[PDB]
Amino acid sequence: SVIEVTDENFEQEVLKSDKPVLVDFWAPWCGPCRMIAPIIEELAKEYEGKVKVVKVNVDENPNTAAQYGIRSIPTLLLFKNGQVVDRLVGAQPKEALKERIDKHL
Ligand code: NA
Repeated sequence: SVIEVTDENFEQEVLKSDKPVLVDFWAPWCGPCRMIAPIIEELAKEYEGKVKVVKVNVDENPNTAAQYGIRSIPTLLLFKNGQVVDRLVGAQPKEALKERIDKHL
């Protein structure tokens, strides 16, 4: 359910999306990232039609990571209309994530 996005297609997939986009910045070495991965996948299902959910591997896409100030992972960015409207740093429980996301729908 969760599209993997890279430096190459970030602009098209995230910035030019027709709906808000939740972007999960992660890497294989990150323990907490692996913890939230299934949460993100399940949230993609719940928000089908309302929010697009994508993941970006920061090891493979350091440029996008640097451009958006991703100084630590996990970090979730919520984009709307091509701009960051929320930044969620560190692991957070499903309900806290939903309330933050809901606020922007
Ligand atoms: Na973090």
